[PDB]
Amino acid sequence: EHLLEYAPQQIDISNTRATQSQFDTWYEAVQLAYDIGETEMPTVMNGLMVWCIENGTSPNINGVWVMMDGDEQVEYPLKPIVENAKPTLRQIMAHFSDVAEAYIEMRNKKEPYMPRYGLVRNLRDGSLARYAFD
Amino acid sequence: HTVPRIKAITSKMRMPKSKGATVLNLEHLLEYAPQQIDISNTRATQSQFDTWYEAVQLAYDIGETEMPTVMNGLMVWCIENGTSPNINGVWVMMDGDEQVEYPLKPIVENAKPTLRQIMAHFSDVAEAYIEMRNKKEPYMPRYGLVRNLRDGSLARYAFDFYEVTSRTPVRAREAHIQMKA
Amino acid sequence: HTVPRIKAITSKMRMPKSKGATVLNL
Repeated sequence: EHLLEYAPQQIDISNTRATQSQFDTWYEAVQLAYDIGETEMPTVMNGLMVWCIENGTSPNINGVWVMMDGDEQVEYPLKPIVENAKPTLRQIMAHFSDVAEAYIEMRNKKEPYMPRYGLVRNLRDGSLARYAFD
Repeated sequence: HTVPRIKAITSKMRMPKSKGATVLNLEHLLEYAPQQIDISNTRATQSQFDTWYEAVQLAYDIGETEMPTVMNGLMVWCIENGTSPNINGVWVMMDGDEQVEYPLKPIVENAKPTLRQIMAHFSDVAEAYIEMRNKKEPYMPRYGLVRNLRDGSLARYAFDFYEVTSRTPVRAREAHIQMKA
Repeated sequence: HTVPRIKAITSKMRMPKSKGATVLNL
């Protein structure tokens, strides 16, 4: 009587997506590392995935990621993000996979815009670009 | 009577949430559109290019308003001989017929993460320069001559530090693809 | 609006002191 009523979403119980308990830990841990309060970090995470779209999700820990204000680049250390992401950054970043395609398609209607995941692998198509991030 | 139209479906789309609050503000995403090559990783960071610019400036003991002349010939050399030379080497730049030599150790050593990514900042000017010097005599950089690039028009996309942006021609992208020939 | 830049940190650097007075003149 419970199985004929228990229908969970496939992606919620999946293993490719990191657990909701393991995403909150990564969210708060990165929040503590950057010394950025709430109601302001969403701006930082607003540009984290845009960077991760272009440059994949397996970068060097000692590196740095960039986000633009107008024309000036701002830099955030990459060590807290990769180090505090369990089991890995890709699975933690998969929570944004629903928004990434909506963002890529939004920026593909005015000029061609292909993430580097496709350019390196020679993805010779225009419409199939919103499914081309790591 | 009225034909029975199919009830349109609506794909709910899952926001990434954290303790009942979303982690993304959408009024900023619907307005945040950075240039692809600026946030890219193939091009070295603007903060990592200024360091390489000043460091090489200090190493050559050449003041400002004069170094642009030196950098005017650095990329021309780098077009012909790639961007991964020996550190202990030397690069050449001509005044008329006389060659002048600059040590290659400061340039390669102080280039982070690598010389190619630091030199990619000139990739927009290199094709404009190659095309300018290709309209009077055939002029193919050695990156193409070694790999047998059998074309004349597709020569301005044939240097080592060319960055594949979204707007390069498809023929250029494949022309980069074969790599070693 | 303006991107939230990371508050630069400043590594204090410990002078060798002796009875409240430094032993090095910089």
